[PDB]
Formats: sequence, C-alpha cells, structure tokens
Amino acid sequence: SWAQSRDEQNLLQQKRIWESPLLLAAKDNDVQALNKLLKYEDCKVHQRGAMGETALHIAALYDNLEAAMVLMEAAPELVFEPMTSELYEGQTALHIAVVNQNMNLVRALLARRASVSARATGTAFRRSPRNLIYFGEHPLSFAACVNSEEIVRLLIEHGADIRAQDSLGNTVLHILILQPNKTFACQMYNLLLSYDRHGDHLQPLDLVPNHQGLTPFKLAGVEGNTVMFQHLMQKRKHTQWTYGPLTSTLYDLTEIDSSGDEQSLLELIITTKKREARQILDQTPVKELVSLKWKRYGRPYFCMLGAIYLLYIICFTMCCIYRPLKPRTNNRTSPRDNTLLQQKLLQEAYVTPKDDIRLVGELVTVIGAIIILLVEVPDGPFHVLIITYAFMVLVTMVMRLISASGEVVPMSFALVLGWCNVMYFARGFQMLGPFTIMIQKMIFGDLMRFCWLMAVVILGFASAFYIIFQTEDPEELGHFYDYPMALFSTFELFLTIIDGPANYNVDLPFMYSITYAAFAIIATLLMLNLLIAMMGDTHWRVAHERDELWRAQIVATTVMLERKLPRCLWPRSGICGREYGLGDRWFLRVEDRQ
Amino acid sequence: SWAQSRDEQNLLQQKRIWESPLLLAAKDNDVQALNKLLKYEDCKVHQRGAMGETALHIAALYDNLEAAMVLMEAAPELVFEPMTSELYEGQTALHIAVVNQNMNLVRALLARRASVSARATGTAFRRSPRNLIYFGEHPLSFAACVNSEEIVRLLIEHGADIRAQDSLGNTVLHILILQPNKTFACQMYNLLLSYDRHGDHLQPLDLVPNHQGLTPFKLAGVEGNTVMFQHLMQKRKHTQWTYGPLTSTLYDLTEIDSSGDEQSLLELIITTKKREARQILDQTPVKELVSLKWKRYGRPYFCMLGAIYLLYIICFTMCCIYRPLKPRTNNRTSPRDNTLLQQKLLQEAYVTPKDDIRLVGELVTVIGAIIILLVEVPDGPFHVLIITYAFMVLVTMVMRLISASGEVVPMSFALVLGWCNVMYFARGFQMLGPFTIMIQKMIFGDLMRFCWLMAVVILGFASAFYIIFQTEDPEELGHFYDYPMALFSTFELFLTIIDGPANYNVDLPFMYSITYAAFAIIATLLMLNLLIAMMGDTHWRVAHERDELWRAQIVATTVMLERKLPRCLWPRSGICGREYGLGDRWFLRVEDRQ
Ligand SMILES: CCCCCCCC/C=C/CCCCCCCC(=O)O[C@@H](COC(=O)CCCCCCCCCCCCCCC)COP(=O)([O-])OCC[N+](C)(C)C
Ligand SMILES: CCCCCCCC/C=C/CCCCCCCC(=O)O[C@@H](COC(=O)CCCCCCCCCCCCCCC)COP(=O)([O-])OCC[N+](C)(C)C
Ligand SMILES: CCCCCCCC/C=C\CCCCCCCC(=O)O[C@@H](COC(=O)CCCCCCCCCCCCCCC)COP(=O)([O-])OCC[N+](C)(C)C
Ligand SMILES: CCCCCCCC/C=C\CCCCCCCC(=O)O[C@@H](COC(=O)CCCCCCCCCCCCCCC)COP(=O)([O-])OCC[N+](C)(C)C
Ligand SMILES: CCCCCCCC/C=C\CCCCCCCC(=O)O[C@@H](COC(=O)CCCCCCCCCCCCCCC)COP(=O)([O-])OCC[N+](C)(C)C
Ligand SMILES: CCCCCCCC/C=C\CCCCCCCC(=O)O[C@@H](COC(=O)CCCCCCCCCCCCCCC)COP(=O)([O-])OCC[N+](C)(C)C
Ligand SMILES: CCCCCCCC/C=C\CCCCCCCC(=O)O[C@@H](COC(=O)CCCCCCCCCCCCCCC)COP(=O)([O-])OCC[N+](C)(C)C
Ligand SMILES: CCCCCCCC/C=C\CCCCCCCC(=O)O[C@@H](COC(=O)CCCCCCCCCCCCCCC)COP(=O)([O-])OCC[N+](C)(C)C
Ligand SMILES: CCCCCCCC/C=C\CCCCCCCC(=O)O[C@@H](COC(=O)CCCCCCCCCCCCCCC)COP(=O)([O-])OCC[N+](C)(C)C
Ligand SMILES: CCCCCCCC/C=C\CCCCCCCC(=O)O[C@@H](COC(=O)CCCCCCCCCCCCCCC)COP(=O)([O-])OCC[N+](C)(C)C
Ligand SMILES: CC(C)CCC[C@@H](C)[C@H]1CC[C@H]2[C@@H]3CC=C4C[C@@H](OC(=O)CCC(=O)O)CC[C@]4(C)[C@H]3CC[C@]12C
Ligand SMILES: CC(C)CCC[C@@H](C)[C@H]1CC[C@H]2[C@@H]3CC=C4C[C@@H](OC(=O)CCC(=O)O)CC[C@]4(C)[C@H]3CC[C@]12C
Ligand SMILES: CC(C)CCC[C@@H](C)[C@H]1CC[C@H]2[C@@H]3CC=C4C[C@@H](OC(=O)CCC(=O)O)CC[C@]4(C)[C@H]3CC[C@]12C
Ligand SMILES: [Ca+2]
Repeated sequence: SWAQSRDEQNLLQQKRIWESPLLLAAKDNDVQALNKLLKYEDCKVHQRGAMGETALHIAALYDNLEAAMVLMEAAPELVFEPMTSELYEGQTALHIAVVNQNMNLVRALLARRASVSARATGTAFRRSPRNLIYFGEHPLSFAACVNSEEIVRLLIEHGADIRAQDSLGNTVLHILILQPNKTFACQMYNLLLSYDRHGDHLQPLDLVPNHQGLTPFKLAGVEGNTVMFQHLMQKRKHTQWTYGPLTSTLYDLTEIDSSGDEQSLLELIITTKKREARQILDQTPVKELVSLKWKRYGRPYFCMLGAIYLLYIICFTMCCIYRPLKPRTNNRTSPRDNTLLQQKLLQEAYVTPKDDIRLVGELVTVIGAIIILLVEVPDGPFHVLIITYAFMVLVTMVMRLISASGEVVPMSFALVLGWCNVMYFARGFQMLGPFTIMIQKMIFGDLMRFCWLMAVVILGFASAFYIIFQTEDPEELGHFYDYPMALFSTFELFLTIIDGPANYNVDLPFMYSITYAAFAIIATLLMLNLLIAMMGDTHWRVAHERDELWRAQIVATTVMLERKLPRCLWPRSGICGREYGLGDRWFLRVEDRQ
Repeated sequence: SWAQSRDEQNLLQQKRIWESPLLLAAKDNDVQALNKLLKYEDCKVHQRGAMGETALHIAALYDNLEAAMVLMEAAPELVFEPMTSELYEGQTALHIAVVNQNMNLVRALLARRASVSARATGTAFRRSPRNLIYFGEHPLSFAACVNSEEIVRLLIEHGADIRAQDSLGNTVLHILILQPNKTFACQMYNLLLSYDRHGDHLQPLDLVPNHQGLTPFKLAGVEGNTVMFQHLMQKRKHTQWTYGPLTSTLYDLTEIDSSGDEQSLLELIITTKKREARQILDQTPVKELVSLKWKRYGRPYFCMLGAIYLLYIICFTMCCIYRPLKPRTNNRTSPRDNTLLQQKLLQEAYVTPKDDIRLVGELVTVIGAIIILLVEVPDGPFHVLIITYAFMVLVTMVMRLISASGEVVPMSFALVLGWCNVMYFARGFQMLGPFTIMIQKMIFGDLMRFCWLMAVVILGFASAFYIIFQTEDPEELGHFYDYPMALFSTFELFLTIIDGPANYNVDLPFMYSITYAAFAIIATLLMLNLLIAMMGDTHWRVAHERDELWRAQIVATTVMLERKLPRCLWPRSGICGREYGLGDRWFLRVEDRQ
C-alpha cells in the first residue's frame, strides 16, 4: 500500500521532467537550451515538479554541474527553496550535492549562501524499515554518513552546528553509530571530536542523550555495534603500569554499571530485541564485570533462593499427598464408575492431630503463594509459570473454604507447575544452564510448528478408526468406543506409548488391518522420526553456542536479583576512586598478559 | 578476596607516587625537578612506597633512563634495596630493568655492582594460578624467560650462577620448559648449555632434579611440552647407519623406561591431570616402547588374567543359582504375599552330595574375594568395582554363617558387579577398548548432568498422577496405588518401557487424559530425545579420538601389570648395552624410511 503509492510518485516525477523543457534541459547536460529557455519572458522558473522539486534540484540530482551554474545566475533565489512534498519535505539542493559528493557544486551553493542548518524533515529520511538510508536531517549529517571528509571540513567552516539534533534527538555522533559501514564510521567519529572546541555549553558531545536517554556509548551497545563499542571504550581505560609482558589496565564502569535507578548498559542489552546486542557481553570490561557479580554476590543468593524453593515445594507436595479423603457416601451409578473415595467437608477435615500438622503445612503454602503475588505481579517464560502456580494454590484455597468438588484439577496443575519451576534454578550451573534453552526452542520452535501436521494425521485416522469399530463390541477392543477416546488412543498409538489394538479371539473388521498398517507407516515410522530429527538439529545449534547462551542467563538473573533484593546486601562492584585520588567513579582493574 | 586485596594495593601505589614529588618526577621523565629536589636537605631519599618501592624502582619500572641515572649519582645505595612488601618481596631494580629489557640501564646497575644473585621471593612470582607469569627468582631466570639473549650473555659474565634453584627447586632449565612460547625456549635452552663449562660439581645441568625429583627431560613430558620433548630427545638418539633411504637410529630409554622402583616417564604421564601430557605417548621412542611391552609381555598376561576371571564369575554364578531354598514354613499374611520359598538354615543347608559340590564352589569364590582384598586394597573406576564386589561376597559369607534373612540383596549386587567387571578386560582388544570410555563419559557426563532435570519432571507428574487416582479403585489401574510405586511407574513411563495405563471398561478420571497427554509430550518425546542426542555427541567425540584413547589404556594397564606381577616373569625392554660396548644402558633400535 505504502510502496505502491511511492512507486507511482517516482514515475510521476520522470513524466513531469520529460514534459517540461526547462527540467528536461537540466536532467540532460543541455546548456544550449537553458540559454534559450531562460531568455524568454517569465520562463516559468518557479514551476513545481511532482516531488516538490525545482529546476536546480534536478541539475543537482543528476550531477549536472554546467546546467546547475547557469540556473544560479539566472535565478539566484532557487538556492533557498526546499522540496514541498510529503516524502521529501525540507530537502534543499545543498543536501543533494552533499549526498552525491559533487565537490565543485557544494562550493558554488555556499558561495550563494545556502543555509547549512536546513532540516530534511520528509518521510524518506526517517529511521524506518521503509527507508534504505538514515542519514539524519542536516547537511553535516549527510556528509558524515557518505564518508566525505572534505565536505565535512568545508561546511563546518561555513557554520554548521555540530551539536544539532533531529526529530529522534540524535546528534551527528548517534547517526554514525547507526551506519552499516562500521569501519569508516570510526575514522569519522574522531574527526567530529577534533571539533567541539567551543565553550562546551552543556556536557561534551559524546555525552549528549537523544530522546530515549542514550548517549553514543550506550547506543553502540544497544544496537550491537561492536566495532564502535571497542573504539569508544578506549577513552575509558587507563593503563597503570607495564611490567614486561604484563599490563594493569583500569576501566571506568560509569555507564556500564548501574549508578542509581537509571538504566545501565547491562539492563538495556537484556531488554532489547537485537541478537547483535548480546555480542557486547564478550567485551573486556563487560566480560569481567559479569563474572564478578556472579561469583561473589550472585551465585550465593541464587543457590539460597533455590533451596528455599525446594523446601517450599516439598511442603506443598506433602499437603497434597495427605489431603482429606473419606469413603464414598453414594452408591455406584454404572459399572463404569470406578471412584470409591471422596473428599471431606471443611468441618470434618481438621479433627485430629495429624490434621493440625497439615494445617501448618497448608498455611505455609498459602503464605508463599501470596509473597509470589507481591514480588512478581505488581511489576520470560518462568515469569508466567510462577504466577500461574501462585493462582492455582489460591484457586484451591477457595475450594477448600467454600466446599467444592474437584480440587484435584487445581492441584494437578499446581504440582507439575510447582515442580517444573525448579528448572529455573538450573542456570546457576554452567553444565545445566542451556538445557532449558533446548527445551524452550524445541517446544516453541519445533513442536508448535509441526503439531499442525500431526493434528491433521491424528484427526484423519481417529475418525477412520472410530467408524471401523462403530458396529463392533467394545468389550473386546474398546480403544475407540466413543469419539474423544478414539482421539486419545490415536495420539498414543502415534507416539508408540500403548500397544496396537488386537484381540486374536474375534474377527476384527477388514478395514482395520489396512488402515492400521497405513497408520503405523506414516505416523510411527515417518512423521515421528521427522520430529526427532528436527529436534536433533535444535539440540546441535544450542549446544554449539553453549557458553554465550549461559552468560546471557547470568546477566538477566543478576539484573533481576539486584532490583528486587534491598541495596544493603548488594555491594557495588569495583573500587571507589575517592580515597585513591581518581574521582567519584568506580573502577575495575584488569591485569592481562600479551 | 585475594584479588580484591591485590587491586587495592595497585591503586594505593599510584596514589603514593602521585603524592610524593620525588616519585612523581621519576614516573615522568622529569630530570628538571630531580635536580631541584635532590639539592634540598635530606630530601626523603629513602622514603618508602605502597609496594615497598623506592624512587629508583619507579624510574626502572616506567623505562625512564634519564631519571634513573640522576638518582644513582645522588644516592648510590638505592641499587642495593629490595622491595619490602609481601607481594613483591626481594625484587630489586636489577630485576625490573631485566624484565623491561632496558639494555642501557642494566649496564648502569652492573657498573654500580648490583647483585645478580638476589632472590625475588614475593608472592607475585610464585608458580600459581593467581599469577600470569612465572619467571623464577634470579635475574638470569628473568632474562631467559623474556627471550633476551644479550642480557643473559651480559650477566653470566658478571657472575650469575647458572645452577641456581628457587623455592620449588627449579633451575633455569626447568623454568624455560614452563614458558608459554615454546619455540623461543628451544633456542634459549641451547644457549644455557653452551655455558656450564665449569668443573661440573654435581651431575650436569640437564640432570639436576627439582624438589619433586623431575629432571628437565621428565618435566617436559609431565607438563605436556611436546616441542621441548623432541628437542631434548635428540641428545639421546644415536644414528648407526644410513643405507640409502634407511636409517637405523638407536634410542636411549634411560629416563623413559623404569629402572628400579623410581617413577619413570610412563608412570608420570598416566598419574597426572594434564590432558596435554598424553601427547607424549605418540612420540618416536615412546610409541615404539609401548607396542613392545604390549605385544610381547602385556597382551599374553592380560588375556590370561581375563580368562581366569571368567572362570571365577561362572563359578560364583552357579553357586548363586543353586543356593539352598526350602518351602515356606509360615502361612500367607495378606493376599499381596507372593513369596512361597525360603532360604535354609546353616545346619540343613549342607546335607547331600550336591551340597558338597556347591561347598567347593563356594570356597573358591570366598578365597578369590580375599585375594582381591590383598592385591588391591593394601595399596580408576574399575578399582572401586572390584573392591565393592569383594565386599559383597564377604557380606554374604557372614550372612550364611550367622543365619540372616536377606542374602538376595548382597548377592544381587555381587552378580551385576562381578559380571560387569568383565568390561575391564575389553581394553585388550583395540576394537572394544574405547567402548568403555563411551559408557563412562555418558554416565558421568551426560546422565549425571541431566538426571537433575528428569527428577524434577518425574516428581512433578508422579505426584499429579498419584492424587488423580487417589480416590479410585486400584484393582483396575493399580499403577499409582501408593507413592513409591507412583514414582517407579512414572520413571518407567518416561523411558517408555511399560505401556501407558488404560482400562477402557471403567471411566478414568478427567484429569488423567490431560495430564498423561502433557506427560507423554514433555517426557517421552522431548526430554527423552534430548538425552539420546546428548549421548550421540559423546559417542562422536570419543570415536573420533579412538586410537589415542586406546593407547592410554594400554600404558595404564602395562604399568599396573608390571608393578604387581613379580619381576622374574617381566623382562626388561630393549637390548642391554654391556656386551655390545655401549655402556650399562638399555637401547631401543628403530629403523625407519624417509
Ligand atoms: C534442600 C533439599 C531437601 C532434600 C530432601 C529433604 C526432605 C525430603 C523428605 C521429607 C519428609 C519425608 C516424608 C516421610 C513421611 C512421614 C512424615 C510424617 O510423619 O507425616 C505425618 C503427617 O505429615 C503431614 O501431614 C505433612 C503435611 C505438612 C508437612 C510440613 C509441615 C511443617 C512445615 C513448616 C516448614 C516447611 C519448610 C519451610 C519452607 C521454607 C504422618 O504421615 P505417616 O502416616 O507417618 O506416613 C506413613 C504412610 N504409610 C504408612 C502408608 C507408609
Ligand atoms: C572361558 C569361558 C568358558 C565358556 C563356558 C564354559 C562353562 C559354562 C557352563 C558351565 C556348566 C553349565 C551348568 C549346567 C548344569 C548342570 C551342572 C550340575 O551338574 O549341577 C549340579 C550341582 O552343581 C552345583 O551345585 C554347582 C555349584 C558349584 C559349581 C562349581 C564347582 C567346582 C568349582 C571348582 C573350579 C571352578 C573354576 C576355577 C576358578 C578359576 C546339579 O545340577 P542339576 O540338578 O543337574 O541341574 C538341572 C536343573 N533342572 C533340572 C531344573 C534343569
Ligand atoms: C532442574 C533443576 C536442576 C538443579 C536444581 C537446583 C535447585 C536447588 C538449587 C540449589 C540448592 C543448593 C546448591 C546445590 C549445590 C551446593 C553448592 C554448589 O556447589 O553450588 C554452587 C556453589 O554454591 C556456593 O556458593 C557454595 C558456598 C555457600 C554459599 C551459599 C550456598 C547455598 C547452599 C544452601 C544454603 C541455603 C540456606 C537455606 C537452607 C535450606 C556451584 O555453582 P557453579 O560454580 O556455578 O557450578 C558450575 C560448575 N558445574 C556445573 C560444572 C558444577
Ligand atoms: C494453564 C496451564 C499452563 C499455563 C502456563 C503455560 C503456558 C505456556 C508457557 C509460557 C508462555 C508465555 C511465553 C511465550 C513462549 C516463550 C517462547 C518465546 O519467547 O517466543 C516464542 C513465541 O511464543 C509463542 O509461540 C506463543 C505461545 C503459543 C502457545 C501458548 C499456550 C500453549 C501452552 C504450551 C504447552 C507446551 C506443550 C508441551 C506439553 C503440553 C518463539 O519461540 P522461541 O523460544 O523464542 O525460539 C525458538 C524458535 N527457533 C527454534 C526457531 C529458534
Ligand atoms: C492443534 C490442536 C488440535 C487437536 C485435535 C483434537 C482437538 C479436539 C479437542 C476436544 C474435542 C472433544 C471435546 C470433549 C466433549 C465431547 C464432544 C465431542 O467432541 O464428541 C462428541 C461427538 O461430536 C463430534 O464428533 C465432534 C467432533 C467433530 C469432528 C472434529 C472436528 C474438530 C477439530 C477441528 C480442528 C481443526 C484444526 C487442526 C488442523 C489445522 C461425542 O462423541 P460420541 O460420544 O461418540 O457421540 C457420537 C453420537 N453417536 C453415538 C450417535 C454416534
Ligand atoms: C495396505 C497398506 C497400504 C495401504 C494403501 C492403501 C491401498 C488399499 C488397497 C486395497 C483396499 C480395498 C479393499 C477391497 C474391499 C474388499 C471387501 C471386504 O470386505 O473384504 C473381503 C475380503 O477381501 C480381501 O480379503 C481382499 C484381499 C486383498 C485386500 C487388499 C490388500 C492390499 C495389498 C497392499 C500391497 C502393498 C501396497 C502398499 C505398499 C507400501 C471380506 O473379507 P472378510 O474376512 O469377510 O472381512 C470382513 C469382516 N467384517 C465384516 C467384520 C468387516
Ligand atoms: C565386555 C568384555 C568383552 C571381551 C571379553 C573379555 C573377557 C575374556 C578375556 C580373555 C579371554 C581369552 C582371550 C579371548 C580371545 C582369544 C585370543 C585372542 O585372540 O586375543 C588376543 C590375542 O591373545 C593372545 O595372545 C593369544 C596367544 C595365547 C596367549 C594367552 C591367551 C589366553 C587364552 C586362554 C589361556 C588362559 C589360561 C587359563 C585357562 C582358561 C588378541 O588381542 P588383539 O590382537 O589386541 O585384538 C585386536 C584385534 N581385534 C579387536 C580386531 C580382534
Ligand atoms: C554400591 C554399588 C555401586 C558401587 C560402585 C559404583 C560407584 C560409581 C563407580 C565409580 C565412582 C568413582 C569414580 C568417579 C567417576 C569416574 C569418572 C571420572 O573420573 O571423573 C568424573 C567425575 O566423577 C564424578 O562425577 C563423581 C561421581 C558422582 C556419583 C558417584 C556415585 C553414583 C553411582 C553411579 C551410578 C551409575 C548410574 C547408572 C545406573 C544406576 C567426570 O566424568 P569423566 O568420565 O571424567 O568425563 C566425562 C565428562 N565429559 C563428558 C564432559 C567429557
Ligand atoms: C536425582 C535423585 C532424585 C530422585 C527422585 C526421587 C527420589 C525419591 C527416593 C526415594 C523416596 C521413597 C523412599 C521409600 C520409603 C517411602 C517413604 C516415601 O517417600 O513416601 C511416603 C509418603 O511420604 C512422602 O510423600 C515423601 C515424598 C515427599 C516429596 C518428595 C521429596 C523428596 C525429593 C526431593 C529431592 C529434590 C532433588 C531433585 C531436584 C533437584 C509413603 O507413601 P504412601 O504409602 O503413599 O503414604 C501416604 C499416606 N496416605 C495414605 C495418607 C496418603
Ligand atoms: C491437553 C494437552 C495439553 C495440556 C496443556 C494444559 C491445558 C489445560 C486445558 C484445560 C484443562 C481445564 C479442565 C476444565 C475443568 C473441567 C471439569 C471436569 O471435571 O470435566 C467435565 C467435562 O469437561 C470437559 O470435558 C471440557 C472439555 C475439554 C476441555 C479441555 C480440553 C483441552 C484442549 C487442548 C487443545 C490443545 C492445546 C495444547 C496444544 C499442544 C466433567 O467431565 P466428566 O466426564 O464427568 O469427568 C469427570 C470424571 N471424574 C469425576 C472421575 C473426575
Ligand atoms: C512462607 C515462606 C517460608 C515461603 C517461602 C516462599 C519462597 C519459596 C518464595 C517467595 C518469593 C519467591 C521468589 C519470588 C520471585 C522470583 C523471581 C522469579 O524470576 C523469574 O520469574 C525470572 C525468570 C525469567 O524471566 O526467565 C523466579 C522465582 C523467584 C526467585 C521466587 C522463588 C521462590 C520464592 C523465594
Ligand atoms: C581361588 C582362585 C582360583 C580364584 C582366582 C581369583 C582371580 C579370578 C582374581 C584374583 C586376583 C584378581 C585380580 C586382582 C586385581 C586386579 C587389578 C584390577 O585393576 C584395576 O582395578 C585397574 C582398573 C582401572 O584403574 O581402570 C583389575 C582386576 C584384577 C586384574 C583382578 C582380576 C581377577 C583376579 C586374577
Ligand atoms: C543391582 C543393581 C542395583 C546394581 C547397580 C549397578 C551399577 C551401579 C553398575 C553396573 C554397571 C556399572 C558400570 C559398568 C561400566 C562402567 C564403565 C567404566 O569405564 C571406565 O572406567 C573406562 C575407563 C578407561 O578405560 O579409561 C566406569 C564404570 C562404569 C560406568 C560402571 C559404573 C557402575 C555400574 C553402572
Ligand atoms: Ca507394550
């Protein structure tokens, strides 16, 4: 929709050029006709195009130097004209000569005092998936992103503010981080810091945030720019001594580690969707900072919560084992009625000393399910499972108070969710950590992507198996006696967890042997070993990147564990530079051998 | 703890430099202030730093030649001063100029007669995981390890004993083996043997042991230094003739093979924790020595003990098959009482001729279990299993004497441990050898690393399955009738070795179909095929390094088999050089084609 609208405008531009003799003589290098056209009376010099363009934009756009000069002595006021469309709003001819790097034509427009502070506020210039370039809004931003060091030196001299911000708030240093050629942005970043030699009317230029509060150093980490991260990090390290093949380097940790309640660089890499951003975790101030947080104050407090959680689930288990049950009051309805016990009423539930021991163990599992809904809910997948466990304990709390039949259904969800959250505390162990990443990527990327092909095969054969045995007696082969049991039996024959139905004392239907032989080939052989082969490649991919997926679990745990525990038992990392003559900062010393 | 203490001392050094005008003028190249400071009265020349350092240490540490010379004519007695801390104790300025390779400043301190036998006995110089360098203690050791051939020639002339030993006992040749740049240590090893041209007041320098009794040749094998092993081996080989493309080389085998009761090089590579040390087993005197020990005297005596052990386990088996049993004296307690035989008392056990044949077969399995506890216990995993077997035979010996019920529990351990020690004698066969390395690395590296995630899933669903069927009659579906049977049934449904519970003649509970369908997906599909895919990569890794893992089993067997058999049936390997005019040594001839 948006692309089809944009394509009809770029074809409409080439029509309006082709119709106008003025614009066609500018597109071509036709200085002959531009003489003869401009000597006519009134000439339609200020005629508009499809993009809002003028004649002097066209000569700048097609790199026609000789046609662009003749239009400037004819009409000198075309230099001050922006494009007036919606898709190129504000773009002047000084932007177009800067992008095309027409070095001779930039000096011409600066001699005609073209404004170097004109903002290209269109929609082909926004940072968006619709646009292939994001060059900013000012001519200094366009020249820096095309790697034109001569034009950047040229129009800073003519007075381009280097501290200018576009709509997103990005300065010229934020935009250089977002460019795809990362090597040339490192040479260009240094050239723009050789300037800013002014009065420094705020904090210096590499410390100015955009509208999301990111300085250029944090934006190089959030976006995943590892080349511009290491280049910007060398302003922060500080070599103490060099003793042969040894170097004691002292890193800064001011924007990397959490100062107060602001979001630090470790909190922003975890809370972003770029897979490239998790390459910053392997960098030389950040790799040593996570190991200090984890080995000292993270792994003690994570194996302490993990052992308080085991004693909570064993206490919840034994008060589901010893739940109150009484013999059945009624008589059996049908011969298919197997239930012979029944749960007690609330009055008769607690009338013995062993019921008072259970009442203590039941108050603990209620209090612990309220504390989960005060730590977690007023704020990944184990967020949802610890909340869902906490509801199921309070759903079966209500059913004990108002005496309601069917407490086994909230308890059975609470047993298998309460026990399978012990898998959360497996990221404290390096050899057990990414096992839960394999269980995640097999469920939400292999099973939830191939169950749609199994539910087709199960519904096809369970309906065939049901009507084959629909005339038969279920007291011999009762696998398919009604339709929900034929679906459950066919799901079990698929996974080969119950044996195939056979009697050998009666004559089975003729279509049974043919249908079950076709079933056991497409279901048990072929489509069950597709899934085992799909999950075998998911295992291989995760176990290959095994140690970098564990370190992203350690960062996310330490960030979680610090913002919820009180500050008095979480010391700040590093050495404080007050009483060593280094400032107010917090340094991390790294000694290395080369 | 130790690292946080070390970091606060290296920041305290940079503060005390920055405070003192004397030390700050030495850190910088400030010969101006050092003139004006030293001309003041008393100057605090002997002022101490945070590391125990003086002013002349600082100028040596920051490579300031012009500042270090002015401090020597001012105070000439600063040359004889060690650092006085705990982390740099004994280090002089002559060590610091040697490490930094300040060639002009070393000749200055030797002109000021700095002692070349001063020991850097700190804690930043010990061989330790805390330190990134191990350079020794003397200036000759520091210069040799930084590959400075000019300083080593310089201070041997000024009288550095080349035969000096640090606290670990290492000479200058032991320290060169421990260095990470192995190629430059080979050039440096030869230069220090061009010296030792003295009276040779003990055995020569490449034969001097440290405090663990290792010469440099054995230390290059224990540490895994294969480059310095082949370089030191060429002093031992001896070419006899060269007949075209043929070479009869004669190797020495004095330190490689076991002379007496001392530990040889093959006994030290097996008994070390370096994985690098097992690369020495593929070297040209050592690869041919293991094949001679195994093909001649190892494989006969290992297939002879392996056939005496089969006749021992068949004899132990048939006296467990024919154990004394009598009909049950009591009557059945409950309908769940299935036992209808009972073991005899000791009086009535041996009263027939077939009991006298068994008594012979039972005395053999008692004697053979005592001999195991006289060969093995007065001294890897099959150490423990042959000892555990030997206890279980003597536990069930006691229970036969004092008549005690329950001999089936010591026997059942003794049957499966006695038979699975036949897998020990599978390293005598090259195609069966590393199969037991795959069984080891799957148990103690895959199962004991993923059973913690299965015991979470089994405890979650066995508790759910138990309370679903807790109101139901167990005479139809009795898989989960009490809680230890619900755990054993859920472990069996996990591994898919019993069929899923179904009746089809009664109505099962509603939560059963939902819980078992969720169980059969996460347990039988997903987490059972994780483990099969994890063990599939353990197979692939071991079968790749298949032949070098078999040769480390052959070395460890031959070492074991030689120190336990008497010497009269184990001939020494090689040809003795007495009656061929070669010494007292034992040579191994290798003929090769190039
Ligand atoms: C770190 C990892 C730990 C490792 C494992 C360590 C522990 C693992 C194992 C642990 C125990 C093993 C159980 C054995 C069964 C006998 C017990 C018993 O006497 O039960 C009695 C009732 O008991 C109840 O009713 C239980 C209900 C409440 C339990 C908790 C109360 C205190 C909670 C406050 C603090 C909670 C924690 C605080 C939370 C932070 C009666 O039972 P019985 O009739 O005698 O049973 C025989 C049945 N049979 C005859 C058929 C055979
Ligand atoms: C290298 C690999 C070898 C390959 C395989 C070769 C061997 C493999 C096979 C071997 C034999 C197979 C057995 C067949 C059964 C008949 C035997 C018999 O007569 O038993 C009798 C009792 O016998 C006993 O009580 C046995 C107890 C002691 C056995 C050892 C005694 C001498 C040990 C000293 C030296 C030990 C060695 C020294 C140690 C260094 C009675 O038995 P039965 O009542 O007639 O049984 C019929 C039962 N049925 C009727 C229900 C069916
Ligand atoms: C699917 C679920 C699977 C996992 C289930 C987990 C659930 C239970 C969770 C955790 C249960 C308890 C921990 C288990 C292991 C014991 C200690 C240990 O070695 O762990 C860690 C050290 O931990 C330490 O720091 C030891 C020093 C004591 C500090 C406090 C420890 C708390 C122990 C109880 C005091 C509590 C006080 C309240 C009283 C109850 C070692 O971790 P690592 O170095 O990173 O290992 C990586 C290397 N590896 C993998 C190769 C080995
Ligand atoms: C009421 C009782 C239960 C209540 C709580 C339980 C509710 C569920 C718990 C947690 C769910 C909430 C977290 C979202 C999923 C996490 C994964 C994710 O981050 O993104 C995922 C999108 O996610 C989805 O696909 C949406 C989920 C659809 C089904 C949800 C309900 C079905 C229950 C499910 C029953 C499990 C079936 C087994 C047994 C029946 C994308 O996948 P990925 O992981 O990011 O990458 C893998 C892709 N790769 C392979 C290409 C690399
Ligand atoms: C991925 C998830 C899918 C899982 C698959 C299964 C999910 C199903 C989940 C639950 C279904 C069971 C609910 C329990 C209540 C019982 C009512 C009932 O259904 O059966 C009733 C019958 O009526 C029917 O036959 C209804 C089924 C019609 C065909 C199924 C199409 C729906 C699937 C389309 C989805 C397509 C999307 C998938 C492909 C893209 C009762 O059966 P009866 O007792 O035998 O009565 C017969 C009367 N007679 C005796 C006269 C003969
Ligand atoms: C097969 C697996 C693949 C499936 C593919 C689909 C192809 C489908 C092909 C054919 C299906 C067409 C069925 C024909 C109708 C017959 C009518 C009838 O009732 O039977 C009669 C006998 O009839 C016979 O016994 C015929 C014997 C051959 C049947 C087809 C064998 C398929 C060979 C495949 C070779 C390999 C090909 C594949 C290679 C990979 C009556 O017998 P009855 O004893 O009285 O039983 C009635 C009992 N009842 C009354 C209770 C109901
Ligand atoms: C899980 C356990 C599995 C294994 C079961 C082990 C338990 C039984 C163990 C061993 C039982 C007996 C040996 C079995 C094989 C026979 C000989 C042989 O070929 O082996 C070896 C030669 O062995 C020789 O040296 C033969 C020359 C006679 C010397 C003494 C042999 C002892 C035989 C009885 C006299 C004793 C007197 C006491 C009275 C009984 C060949 O070894 P290889 O060349 O290195 O193999 C590599 C090639 N391959 C793998 C491709 C083949
Ligand atoms: C009472 C009856 C039995 C009595 C004796 C039996 C006791 C046990 C016998 C021998 C044990 C003594 C040797 C230790 C294990 C050898 C492995 C080793 O050297 O290093 C291991 C550390 O070792 C461990 O992990 C410690 C073992 C913990 C559990 C021990 C008892 C459990 C029984 C066990 C029950 C087995 C369960 C199956 C069926 C039940 C490291 O593993 P690795 O091999 O060096 O390399 C593989 C890792 N890789 C893959 C990353 C490369
Ligand atoms: C990897 C190794 C772990 C293996 C997993 C399995 C290990 C288990 C091994 C052995 C257990 C069985 C021992 C035999 C003696 C019987 C006593 C008994 O347990 O049941 C008794 C009940 O009491 C209970 O319910 C206790 C169980 C509570 C929860 C389990 C916590 C232990 C696991 C925590 C460790 C977490 C570490 C793992 C995760 C990090 C008797 O049962 P009953 O007859 O039905 O009585 C009910 C009375 N009623 C009739 C009134 C209702
Ligand atoms: C399912 C597998 C995954 C599990 C995930 C967890 C999700 C859990 C979702 C739901 C669980 C919540 C249960 C609701 C409570 C009902 C109360 C009741 O007792 O039943 C009533 C009927 O009620 C019905 O039959 C409802 C119809 C089916 C609903 C659930 C189908 C799940 C569809 C999933 C589609 C694919 C989704 C997944 C795709 C991969 C009474 O019936 P009854 O005959 O009288 O029986 C009582 C007999 N008793 C008295 C002996 C006890
Ligand atoms: C009455 C008393 C004795 C009961 C004790 C209660 C504890 C067993 C509970 C109370 C608070 C719980 C914690 C509350 C919140 C969290 C955060 C939660 O983190 C996540 O969900 C992050 C997972 C992810 O995003 O991947 C993990 C469980 C944990 C530590 C809980 C572990 C179990 C705790 C310690
Ligand atoms: C009464 C008589 C006829 C019985 C004969 C007894 C033999 C069957 C026993 C006695 C001594 C036993 C040996 C004693 C000790 C050892 C060393 C033991 O070596 C290890 O445990 C090393 C394994 C490892 O470290 O990996 C292997 C079994 C073996 C050869 C035993 C094999 C079986 C032997 C020969
Ligand atoms: C009656 C029941 C309860 C007894 C339980 C039996 C297990 C405790 C035993 C039987 C089989 C044994 C295994 C048989 C073979 C091996 C391979 C073995 O591998 C090696 O040592 C190879 C080393 C090398 O050659 O370099 C290590 C012991 C292990 C895992 C054993 C460990 C203990 C096991 C599992
Ligand atoms: Ca079966």
